[PDB]
Amino acid sequence: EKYQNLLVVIDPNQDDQPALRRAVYIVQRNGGRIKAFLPVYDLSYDMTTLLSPDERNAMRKGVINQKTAWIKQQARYYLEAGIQIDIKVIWHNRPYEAIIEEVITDKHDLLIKMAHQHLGSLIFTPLDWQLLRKCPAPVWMVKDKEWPEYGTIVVAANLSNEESYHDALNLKLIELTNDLSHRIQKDPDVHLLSAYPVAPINIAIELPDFDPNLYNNALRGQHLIAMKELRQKFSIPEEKTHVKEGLPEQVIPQVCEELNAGIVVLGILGRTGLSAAFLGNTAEQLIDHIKCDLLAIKPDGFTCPI
Amino acid sequence: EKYQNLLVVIDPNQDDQPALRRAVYIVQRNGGRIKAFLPVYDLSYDMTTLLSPDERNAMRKGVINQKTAWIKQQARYYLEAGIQIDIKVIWHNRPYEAIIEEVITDKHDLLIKMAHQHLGSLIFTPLDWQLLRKCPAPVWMVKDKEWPEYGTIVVAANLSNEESYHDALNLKLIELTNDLSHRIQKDPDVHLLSAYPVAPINIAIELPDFDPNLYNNALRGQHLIAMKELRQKFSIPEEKTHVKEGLPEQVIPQVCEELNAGIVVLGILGRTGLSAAFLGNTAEQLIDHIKCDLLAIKPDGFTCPI
Repeated sequence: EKYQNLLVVIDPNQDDQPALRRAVYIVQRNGGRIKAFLPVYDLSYDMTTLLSPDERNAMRKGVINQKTAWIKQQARYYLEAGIQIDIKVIWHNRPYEAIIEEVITDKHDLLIKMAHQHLGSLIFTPLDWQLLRKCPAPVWMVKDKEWPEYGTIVVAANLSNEESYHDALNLKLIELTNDLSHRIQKDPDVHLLSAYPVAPINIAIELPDFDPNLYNNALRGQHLIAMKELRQKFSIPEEKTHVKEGLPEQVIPQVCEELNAGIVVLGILGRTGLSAAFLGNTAEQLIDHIKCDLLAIKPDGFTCPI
Repeated sequence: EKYQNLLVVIDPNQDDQPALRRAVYIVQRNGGRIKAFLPVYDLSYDMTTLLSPDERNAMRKGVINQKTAWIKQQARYYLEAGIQIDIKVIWHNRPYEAIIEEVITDKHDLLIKMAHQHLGSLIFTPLDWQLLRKCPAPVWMVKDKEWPEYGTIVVAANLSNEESYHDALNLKLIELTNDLSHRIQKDPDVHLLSAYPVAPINIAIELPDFDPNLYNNALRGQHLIAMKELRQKFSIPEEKTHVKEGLPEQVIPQVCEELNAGIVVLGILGRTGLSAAFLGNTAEQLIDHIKCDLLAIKPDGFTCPI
């Protein structure tokens, strides 16, 4: 029994809740329970001269009353169908903090939240970015569109960076993807994808014997060796592995489209030193251009700012 | 001579630079100079086992060479027209940090950066959000669309919050808006706008004598008094002042549209305690739904994280 304790971040701006729907879909197939969570507040609570503590608390309780009932209205059919949905509305003026505290305190297995897609790329709010960067648990951004028929599951591995922690994260991504996907789908179609950029020069004026093209070939070669190792460990067929040349923030979203991905699984770090800085920059631009669901996973030993 | 030292954040993803164009427009009318700034990097620099320091530095210099020339190509016509444009391309793997350091070190008067508009609302990248939150200087997000003919300039004042620092920021917003707008436009059309939300309850179960409607009337009354004070100090006609009921993150973008705004001027804080927390949340949602240019200004004594 894994992935039993799901957290759904309710979107207060519309009735329909694609994040709740996705969580229900998961629970129907894998069992468990769902916390439908929403941090709320009201300007009146900060009007401490104009209103008394009793008056402000009356308004606070009114908001919590109303929002709790509203969530139940949306969850009605799921509930009577017998899905366990615990509705939690709390008073808090900083939603990303409230949400992450909830993840940490109740040890939630997955955080699930909807993102709009009208560009074709997913629209991420400042709250979404905070969760992506800081939430220690896997974050599943669910696009508010139908899941593609025969949609694939694409894991984006980092096969370029030389630090040993990248390999550990890659393993964690695929282990989780294989496990979770088989709990949800009868026959998951899992692909592995890496991308490497080429040298930005043709020749080095200080280095007569250097050939930048050999660097390109070596980086590709490094990917090929690492990709084979991954596919064999996780029993993925060679034809479902893809090593692609180009900037990852362009290549990965494009190839996901070409592969008819329902979702891309990506590792994101908290650390910011050395190679992590450019990696984090690349990752944000990649995410910012994705056109399918995103499942973002942190390393074991991720230190949460909160 | 104010606003002479402009910083333009170049967008590396396309040739045309609406941020540079806007800066040129300003300089033609108000004088000064422009730094066309771009932090760049390359994966190869972090490949410290595969490549030697000399090989990595060859690639680094190649990138800086190429990007510097490319910016000059885009700036060509402005330059020969006699506009002072200093091109600065530097090696840095964390663009928001590089950019803010540049603002701090050279004491730039304004930071100008383009945002796309395909929703109708401006699209903000993670970099844009970092600059909006952390840059100490005013940040002008320039939408990549034509400036509306007879477009207005709308200042959004915070007339609800009770802390004294809000009034100071409101004054700073309008003083800057009046000054800058008259340096750029022959006859700027400046409007003032505030928005207040209503009580979320009809009656208080613990407080028989309380009437929440009186709170609504009082908050409106507070806005009316403060708005009159502002318009008289800054010689803005009453018909160009607007006190509107509703959630600011909905009302302000909507009214800007109704007023045919070319730009909205908004105060944003760094502090996060007490009333600042919900204020920052409201501000982010407001910005995230704006459909015209944004000029975001911080308080005097803003403490930059960097």
